[PDB]
Amino acid sequence: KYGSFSEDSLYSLLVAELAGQRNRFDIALSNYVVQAQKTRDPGVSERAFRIAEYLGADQEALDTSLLWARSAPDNLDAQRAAAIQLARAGRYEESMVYMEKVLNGQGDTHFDFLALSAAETDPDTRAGLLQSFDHLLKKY
Amino acid sequence: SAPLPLDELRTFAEVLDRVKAAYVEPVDDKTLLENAIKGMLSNLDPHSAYLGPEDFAELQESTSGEFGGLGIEVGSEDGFIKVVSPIDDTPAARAGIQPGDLIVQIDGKPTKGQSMTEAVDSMRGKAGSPITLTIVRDGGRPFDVELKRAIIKVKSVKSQVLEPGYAYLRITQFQVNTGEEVVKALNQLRKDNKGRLKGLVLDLRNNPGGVLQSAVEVADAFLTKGLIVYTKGRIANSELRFSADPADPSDKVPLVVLINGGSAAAAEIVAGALQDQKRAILMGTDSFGKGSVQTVLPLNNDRALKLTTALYYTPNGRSIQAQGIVPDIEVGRAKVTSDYQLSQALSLLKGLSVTRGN
Amino acid sequence: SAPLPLDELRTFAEVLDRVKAAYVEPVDDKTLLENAIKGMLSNLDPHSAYLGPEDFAELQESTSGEFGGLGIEVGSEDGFIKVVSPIDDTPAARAGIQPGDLIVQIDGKPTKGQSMTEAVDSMRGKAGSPITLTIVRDGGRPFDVELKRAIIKVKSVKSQVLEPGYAYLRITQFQVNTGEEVVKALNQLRKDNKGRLKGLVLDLRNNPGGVLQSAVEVADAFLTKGLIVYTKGRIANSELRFSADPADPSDKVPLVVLINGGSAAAAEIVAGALQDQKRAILMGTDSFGKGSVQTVLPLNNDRALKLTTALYYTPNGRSIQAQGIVPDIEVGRAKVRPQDSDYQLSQALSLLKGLSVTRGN
Amino acid sequence: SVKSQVLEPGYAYLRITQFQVNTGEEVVKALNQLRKDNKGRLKGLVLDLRNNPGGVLQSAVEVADAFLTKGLIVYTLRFSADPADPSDKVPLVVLINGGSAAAAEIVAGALQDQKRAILMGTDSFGALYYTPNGRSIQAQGIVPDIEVGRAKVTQERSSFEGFKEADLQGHLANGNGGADRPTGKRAAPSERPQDSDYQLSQALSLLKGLSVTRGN
Amino acid sequence: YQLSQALSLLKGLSVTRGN
Repeated sequence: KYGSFSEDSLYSLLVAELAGQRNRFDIALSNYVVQAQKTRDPGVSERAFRIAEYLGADQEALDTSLLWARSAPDNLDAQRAAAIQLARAGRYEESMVYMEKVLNGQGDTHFDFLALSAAETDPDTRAGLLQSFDHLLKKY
Repeated sequence: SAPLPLDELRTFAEVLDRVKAAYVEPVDDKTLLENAIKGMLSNLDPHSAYLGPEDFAELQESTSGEFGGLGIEVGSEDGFIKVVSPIDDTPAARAGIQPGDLIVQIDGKPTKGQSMTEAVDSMRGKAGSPITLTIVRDGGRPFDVELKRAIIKVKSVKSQVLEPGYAYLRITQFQVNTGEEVVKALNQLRKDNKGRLKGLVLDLRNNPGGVLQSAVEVADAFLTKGLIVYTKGRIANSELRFSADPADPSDKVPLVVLINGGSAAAAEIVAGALQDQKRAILMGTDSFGKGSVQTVLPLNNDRALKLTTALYYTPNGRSIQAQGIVPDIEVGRAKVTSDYQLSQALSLLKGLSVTRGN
Repeated sequence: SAPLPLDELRTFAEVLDRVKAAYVEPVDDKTLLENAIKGMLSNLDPHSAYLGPEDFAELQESTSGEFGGLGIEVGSEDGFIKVVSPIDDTPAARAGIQPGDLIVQIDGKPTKGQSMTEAVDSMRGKAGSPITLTIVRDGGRPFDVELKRAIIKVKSVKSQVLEPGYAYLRITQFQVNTGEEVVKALNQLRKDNKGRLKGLVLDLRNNPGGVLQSAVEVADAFLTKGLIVYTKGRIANSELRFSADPADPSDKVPLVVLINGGSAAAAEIVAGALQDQKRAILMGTDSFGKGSVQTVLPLNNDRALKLTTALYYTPNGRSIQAQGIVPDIEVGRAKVRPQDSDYQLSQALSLLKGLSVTRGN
Repeated sequence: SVKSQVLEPGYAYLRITQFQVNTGEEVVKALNQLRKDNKGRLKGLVLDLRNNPGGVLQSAVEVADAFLTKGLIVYTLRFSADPADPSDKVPLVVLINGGSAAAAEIVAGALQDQKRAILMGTDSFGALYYTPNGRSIQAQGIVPDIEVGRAKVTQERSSFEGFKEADLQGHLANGNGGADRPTGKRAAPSERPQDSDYQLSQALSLLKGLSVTRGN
Repeated sequence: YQLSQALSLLKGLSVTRGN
């Protein structure tokens, strides 16, 4: 029931953990991002994204969050974290798509903060997002 | 600025890959990682080890007297079950089963075919779980005995009076409350003589050890000042020293301490504290001679790892590790033409009392 | 598909760092990881070991022929260094060492946790060197045995004639070239009894095993059809199947193989092949049950690890390592020619005579 | 008469077992030889005055004075105490078993009365001569304050040896850097007087206990 | 002894042959 590490994945994750414990956190984040890319497994992406968010970087956080959300579609928290991170970069249609995907499974949802993040973009994007939100309301 | 062991981790990854891809039985990663942890803990020094769930649980039952049982300790004699000892003042042992009882069947299976340890484990179980056993005595008809499993406190110190005015305290093992027990015993001990003890023969022969705090507590119970033992280790918290409260129930009575070849660290602590301080006469064989105070660090899981955090030093500053205590009298087990060594200790105590006069 | 066990890897890394931080001696990460490798290999399978660069070089070429050794072949299946077999014609056999007894300490050093390879290496020494072994006999009181190690040179085969028409072939150890000696002994015996025999009590007891090729040769000598042993293991090259040549110097003599608790892998191979192919009658006690085959796997750079790469199988589905060889007739060795000495041999010879008589002419 | 020994690094054993004109000086001779064999005042001297028929009274007085420097040895003519004590101050444990008769016990007598020594062993044999106190040697004999009947002690050899941590592979080095003693074969090169004779072993053990607890 | 030893050969022989 448990997957098996490849040689390279095992070695990279071991050295990443050692670097993270020795305070060389950048090495850990880079190795974890690469392993999330390759393995595509949920847990590796989970650890990578938590590390990235702790550090506070944006690009690695976004990539890892997308990989995590795609690797664990069941995990609603993954979906909302990916939507939030994407919204940090100025993209919101995918954010609302992910919010709708979460809406299938009951749980905590993030709408007000994402609306605030999307109200500052170009007028066309905000108008389209508001139309989509109204249509979803008609759908609920 | 210390670089990570990149090449060494490369070799480790290659070794694990080959071991998983060559070993005949399909072995999953978790097993090999656990084995590696056990290995890098055990291969440093003999005493350091990795304690799993069951090992950690049984060690916790060891270092704390209370454990789940029937209040009875038993054993096997030439393949026959016999009752050894019912622990006094324990609800599970209140049944007062007859000594030497031979339990034919336990938990629906005869005692035959399973080792004494397996039978004890069958008797052992979660507290509050009733059990039924089948016993036959003197060839009579078998009968069913109902017992109630419960948490029983196990005494670690046994007290006796050998000669009027002289006592005897044997410390089977050091447990969390052992120190306290010793103190209590001392009080009642003097009560047995109406408040006057001419001597005492502490028996630490074959005492595998135990918690350091209990050893310090017993030493202080027999001491009235000075440092008892101080530990040294690389980390900051390990560096530690202990003291002795002025109060002493012993009443400065003459003390003879017995040390055998099986007197391990914890008993060696008391022996060295009472020897390096001119407070008692050691007599016997060289102790096992290990000093390394270990710590049971709890992991994120229930299992924990035991590691040699520090060594300990006697008040004189000499470390007893790897060399052991050398008893002053140096008596060896022999026969006189039952316990020859204890008889020699009592004779020495009586002679010292006489030559001390009043 | 499945999730990686990243939790266990994280736990291992944190354990390593905590061990480094909270230890007495200043221990670097390299030593910790090397110990991790050694201990994972040890815990996985006792016979397996991690032969490093110097050990690999030592294994590549034999150091010297002067070194002797006690001779006993041991196994760590019981948690201690258990004596699987005291080889015949060796000081260890002449002493009180009996197969199945443990070895707690050697020359005063306990062997509760040390690897089998380390204990064996410490066992070997210069010729005539004294040594003291603490042996726990069937869980009894430990006792000290003093022995003088010396060079070991055991004659492979020994052919006697217990009675006109009945032979007896003792195989001390399956050294190299054992096949040639066994065949020559069979030929000379056949000459001794005018080119005909009524029985041959092949005595493969207290045999610490040896070269698998020689064992296959011996099993071939008595067989003309079927396979002797076939291996199984996960790697692609693990499987190795052996065959029996039609030629046989046995001459269809009825056979009785004696199995004692000291039997080893090669002796187990011969016994199991002969028993399963219905060509023999096992007569001694139960075997030991060692069949694993260890192959040194080269590592990345001048290192290797000896790991149990496959295990043997008798021609049937029975695996010798799992259950050993179970003889058809169990006769417990005891005191009442070689027949008059031991009970097993006398029982076997009497059975052979009775079978010959009752088969008709 | 005298015969010295060294049973331990600081526990001499000055057998006498006979009194004569010579022993008066030979006692001091062997005492000096013991002092040189072990530098400084010994930890305790075992004066095995056992099975001693006796001898010249004045030699007994000389030995007594060589052990103590004050008091009257015996009164009946009394013998005083000189200021010179070649014995310095060693805790003296004289032995009396039943052969201690007349002159021999005199040497014991004064000692037992001056507290300078402890009379270990079985009761002694016991004009007229009196010990320093009113008690005599013929009225009731010498009664040792510690009675240790003679016996034989035979140590039992253990087939299995309990390994020490020096044997365990890769044990941590000693804390102070001192050498680690391995657990090799242990045996007595010569049968010591202690294990052969029970009374002497008891005396030596009592001396060791007295020294460890009480100063000297 | 004699009878008992033959008893082992009485059936021990047959089982070796089988049927």
